[PDB]
Amino acid sequence: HHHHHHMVHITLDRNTANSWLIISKDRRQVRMGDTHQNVSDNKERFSNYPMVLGAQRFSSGKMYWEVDVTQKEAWDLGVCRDSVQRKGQFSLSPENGFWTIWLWQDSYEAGTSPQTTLHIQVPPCQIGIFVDYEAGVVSFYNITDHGSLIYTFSECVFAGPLRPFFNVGFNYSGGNAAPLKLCPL
Ligand SMILES: CC(C)C(=O)Nc1cccc(C(N)=O)c1
Repeated sequence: HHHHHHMVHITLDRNTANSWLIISKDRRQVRMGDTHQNVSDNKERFSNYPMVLGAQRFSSGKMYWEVDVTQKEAWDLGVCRDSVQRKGQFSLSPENGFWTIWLWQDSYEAGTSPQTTLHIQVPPCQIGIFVDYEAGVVSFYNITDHGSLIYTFSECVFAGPLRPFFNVGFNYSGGNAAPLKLCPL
């Protein structure tokens, strides 16, 4: 792909984080802690899942960023509306304001309703995410496989400002402790 010149510097918003997440000083990495991280509760925090938002809000233009997923067993990545539900149980779908892909149990899937099987021959260590606000497009790229396309959501109805979206996943297995990292430009 040729989207690299739309690169944006994403940072994580501590206030939106599930209370078990540990965000690095530079706000560029996040991992699951083994306990509550001693923060107060607030209406922005995702309560049920290990999720956090980027601080940046997008309402126009073309944006690109990259995320490192090395050695993780489970994660979700993409964008979401600023006004997505934070509390309780919900599914990741465009109807609920999410445009995402994930890894779960050795398979990759796009967060459509119902979910769509992805076809990835080279398991990615870094994911590229491209948003074209005006066109209504969110695309995902396999940086480990020379930028090959993973999935395109088209005809997106964003219906609000967008934020970068992250889920580090649970670590019930002891094999999913590794962080998500925002990769340098
Ligand atoms: C920051 C203060 C003013 C607040 O709102 N707290 C709070 C904490 C947990 C749940 C809720 C809630 N869901 O009402 C509200």
